[PDB]
Amino acid sequence: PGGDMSEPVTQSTLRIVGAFWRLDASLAFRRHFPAINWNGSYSLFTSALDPWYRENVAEDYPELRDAISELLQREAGLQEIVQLVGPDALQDAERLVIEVGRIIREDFLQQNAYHEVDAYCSMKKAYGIMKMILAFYKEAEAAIKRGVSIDEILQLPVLERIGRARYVSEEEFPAYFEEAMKEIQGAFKALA
Amino acid sequence: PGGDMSEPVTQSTLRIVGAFWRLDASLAFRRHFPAINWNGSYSLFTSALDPWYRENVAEDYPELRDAISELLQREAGLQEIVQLVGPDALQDAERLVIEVGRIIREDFLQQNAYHEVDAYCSMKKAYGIMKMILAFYKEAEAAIKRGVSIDEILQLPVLERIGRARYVSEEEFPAYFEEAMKEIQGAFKALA
Amino acid sequence: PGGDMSEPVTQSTLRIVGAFWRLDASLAFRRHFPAINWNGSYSLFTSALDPWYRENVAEDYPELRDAISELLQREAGLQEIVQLVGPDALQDAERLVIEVGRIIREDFLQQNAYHEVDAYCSMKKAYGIMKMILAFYKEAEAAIKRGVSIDEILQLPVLERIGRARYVSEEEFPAYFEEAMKEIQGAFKALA
Amino acid sequence: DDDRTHPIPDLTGYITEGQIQLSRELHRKGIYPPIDPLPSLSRLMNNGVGKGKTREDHKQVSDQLYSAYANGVDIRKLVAIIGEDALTENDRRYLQFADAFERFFINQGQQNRSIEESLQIAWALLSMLPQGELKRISKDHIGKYYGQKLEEIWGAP
Amino acid sequence: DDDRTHPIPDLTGYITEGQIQLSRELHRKGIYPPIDPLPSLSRLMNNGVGKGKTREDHKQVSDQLYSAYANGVDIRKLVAIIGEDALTENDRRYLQFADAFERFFINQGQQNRSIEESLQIAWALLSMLPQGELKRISKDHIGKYYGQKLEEIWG
Amino acid sequence: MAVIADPETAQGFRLAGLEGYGASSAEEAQSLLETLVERGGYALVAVDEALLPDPERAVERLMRGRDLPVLLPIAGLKEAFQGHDVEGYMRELVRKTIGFDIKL
Amino acid sequence: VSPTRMNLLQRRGQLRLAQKGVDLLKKKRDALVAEFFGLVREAMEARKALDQAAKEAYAALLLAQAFDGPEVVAGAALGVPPLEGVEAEVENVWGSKVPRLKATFPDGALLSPVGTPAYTLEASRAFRRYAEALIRVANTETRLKKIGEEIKKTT
Repeated sequence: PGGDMSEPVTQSTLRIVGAFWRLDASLAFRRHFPAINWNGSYSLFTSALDPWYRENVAEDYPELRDAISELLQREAGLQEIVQLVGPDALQDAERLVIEVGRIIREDFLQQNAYHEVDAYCSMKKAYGIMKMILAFYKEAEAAIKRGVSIDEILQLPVLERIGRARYVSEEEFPAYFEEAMKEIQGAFKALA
Repeated sequence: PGGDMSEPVTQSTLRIVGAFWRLDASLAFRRHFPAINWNGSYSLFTSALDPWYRENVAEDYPELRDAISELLQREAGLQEIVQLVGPDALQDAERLVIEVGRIIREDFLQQNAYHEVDAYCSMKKAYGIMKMILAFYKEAEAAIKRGVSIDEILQLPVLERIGRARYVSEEEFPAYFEEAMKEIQGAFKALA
Repeated sequence: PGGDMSEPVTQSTLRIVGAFWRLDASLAFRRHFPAINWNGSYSLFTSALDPWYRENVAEDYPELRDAISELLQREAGLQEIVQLVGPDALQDAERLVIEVGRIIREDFLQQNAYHEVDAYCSMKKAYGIMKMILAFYKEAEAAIKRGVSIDEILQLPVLERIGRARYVSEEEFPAYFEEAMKEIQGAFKALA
Repeated sequence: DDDRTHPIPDLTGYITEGQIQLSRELHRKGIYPPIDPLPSLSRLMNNGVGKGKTREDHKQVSDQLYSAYANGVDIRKLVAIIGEDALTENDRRYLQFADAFERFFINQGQQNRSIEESLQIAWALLSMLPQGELKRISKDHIGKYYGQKLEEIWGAP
Repeated sequence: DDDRTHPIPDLTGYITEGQIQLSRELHRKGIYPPIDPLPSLSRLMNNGVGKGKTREDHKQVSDQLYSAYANGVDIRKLVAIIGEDALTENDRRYLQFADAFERFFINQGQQNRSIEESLQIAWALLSMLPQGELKRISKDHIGKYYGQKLEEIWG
Repeated sequence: MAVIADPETAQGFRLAGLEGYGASSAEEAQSLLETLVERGGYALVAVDEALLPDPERAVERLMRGRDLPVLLPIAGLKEAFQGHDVEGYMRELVRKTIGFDIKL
Repeated sequence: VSPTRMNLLQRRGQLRLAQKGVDLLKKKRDALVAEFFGLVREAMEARKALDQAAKEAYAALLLAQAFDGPEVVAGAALGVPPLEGVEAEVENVWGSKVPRLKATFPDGALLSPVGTPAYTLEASRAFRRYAEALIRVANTETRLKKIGEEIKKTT
């Protein structure tokens, strides 16, 4: 009624359901669709479906999903510093996770239901997109350990090939995914 | 009962009367009478009475009344900030508003029903007091823009002259008004 | 029900009883027992028992009790300022009051009902403990004016003697009291 | 008692499509009709405006006006503490836009404005803000309609 | 409870001609009699005071005391919010007045004061404020009675 | 203006007309600084970097009384011929002021 | 707190006021930080200018000591009278006071106009330029510290 989640109906509903997708209008104001608050949402079918996932999609799927969730969790702790000082004063190690969090939040969690191919997405396409994002993050961190500026990582053309993975058809995905993986591997080989 | 304005009798009366004069306990505790809560009171006869005011008091009386109401509204808006951070954190253009609102509250709105003279006030005396307050506010706003500090304006000896215009009898007020207007004109002109 | 002290049974009882010993859940959470709220409790029999105290315990016992009550009141007054500005910003004459209040709270008011000695306390033992605490406070207040730091006073070994005074049996206490008094005098005479 | 959790305003929200809210502050400041745009809302607006119904630029202009007013009110609240000299360049522009908006768009008196006149005044108000700060409006409408002066209604009370 | 809005005190206040309200906060500080002057009221006060009954300055002194004590009470909250080091001189004067008012005027013990002694103490307390801030008192009474020090009676 | 350091720069400081004293050890520097602050009259005091890194860190019991004297650390003798880490010193300053120690 | 329907609305108004005050304080902190992160850069530049001036003054005095001799250097130090004309002013910054140094650096108040110990004269100029850069460092330092403490208070 008043937007409060202590209502008797919501409290009685929270006690018997196995999933809870809490929408929020704060992400709808900024035109982020779907507007699911990933901090408050939960699901109790996560663990028990993993044998199906590893017997149907891929063996490393739960670990990759947990890695993406941990990347999203890491960015949530740095907002107390971004809301005090602007992003341009943050250390490069933290700036990397801020950029990767923005990339995840605006390329993987975002979905166009009005689009020709983006409205439908199978498990393997999402698995490939997560693989590409994790490869980007790990190679960027390895380059940081070598010693690089953040702007040369952001300069790389693989940002658009990791962004345009949503709009590829399901028939062209198994070639595009391997091409993008080899391209990012070579591009991070061509770095100091 | 108990000062609860959500009582059925009070709510029934609110929907049929044309004017509402709500009294306050907090103002009555500090012996500030008539103790009218300005924020909770209203009148619906203001617009229909304007030709009579123009014909029988002055041609610009509604404008003076509107100016006083807008000043009170500005003071009520600033009261939130002054309750948050205190009075010394405001700029001079807001401290002037606070002091003028206090002058209005303790000079124009206050009235002693047991005093010999203050028990009755005519329309023209109130018009003169409003004109004096507005003239002082305009001159003080002109002085603030000229670099003069707030802390020296309110220590002028003319605030006692304005603050004690209540007790001037009706037979002496036409002289007192013209004596105070020239002093208001000259005090800020002579200032540095 | 729920700790609500405005329920009818509680309010009906307060109109007939002479003493009101109020318990607090906040003190019981941190294992501070007997968990008596010394700000909300009262007793109407205090003034009628003074002739008994003056002839059965000591002739100056009421003055000592009033001094301890005054110290508790001053500590409660300072703890409002402490919790929003920090104890480091306070002067030495206030940090001394804070430390003495903590010593009173943990050495005198606190009593263990399951200890073999602390379960019972005579009147003379309590009077001796009060005398020791007040003597220490007087000496520390005298020595603060010579410029001694609070950290020098807090590291004195005689602070441990007062804290262990309540575990001393009723037989050994009249000698331990004299040793502690002489030790306090010697430690604050040899102090810097 | 200005309570939206009272049962009568609460149940009206479950059946109707949006609301229009009057403001006591705007009324006490002398503005008529005292309609506060921030809590007001219409839930069928997008189905009734647009190409061939009102005009091409209606929706984006409304969004830009909403966002600019929302910025201006908070800047106005900040000025009372930090002063008008500590502001940046665009903040003073936002503050002046808020004052002009309340003086001209809302406070219309007893005028009967057509939708063309309302859109003309709205486009003249947005021209106070620098071009390129109007994110919510596409560049074609800006090229077609930006740049008019508010003196056309300043001299027409 | 400590509730003025309970039905019994509410109806009693609607029927009677004022009330004397006691304060637990004043009682915990050792003040007797712990009478809180702000929520207290006497409706028939104006009939029995003034010239020819007690003294001609009674009502104005009462009103000025009420206003000054209310100002000091309000300044206490500002001190509790922002700290007592950011005050001006006027606020500190009002704070000192409130503390001295509680410690000297209200707290009297078992002694029996005459009306003249009480008015003398009241004028002693008002002399701790600047002469220009006594708005509710007439200038003649200010000229007649201002200036006496508190230590001439309690020192 | 008062300034305490190695005498080799104190000589130039009294050449310029500024009051100068020599220091060689930690206790000597602390005693000299405490006497300088306790003695009144001046507005600015400069202390070294080799012996005492933070001047106001030791006078904390005295600087809370009056605020007119200003303390300031300067470089040493051999350090000025090669410089020091101004970036590190200001990073430490940002840590002590804003509390988060995150700046690049 | 007496439970009534009026007090509920009063509490909810207070809650709205508290949330809006939190937002306003956050905006004020943002403005303070934006000022601080340029003030620190000015402090950096002033500090490195002082470092270069220190380098050149130390080199000049070392060269004067090695060649001209400690006796003449000590005599030139003795001849020059001390300086006292430090002009101090108190200025507000973001609603808080700071001291500032505006030392006179008087011309003609020093001794030894003869330039025969030429390297000694150069060092006498260089250390005065050192003292000129010193207060330029100090006035930025004190303002930086005050703005940092205001940020701490807002947080």
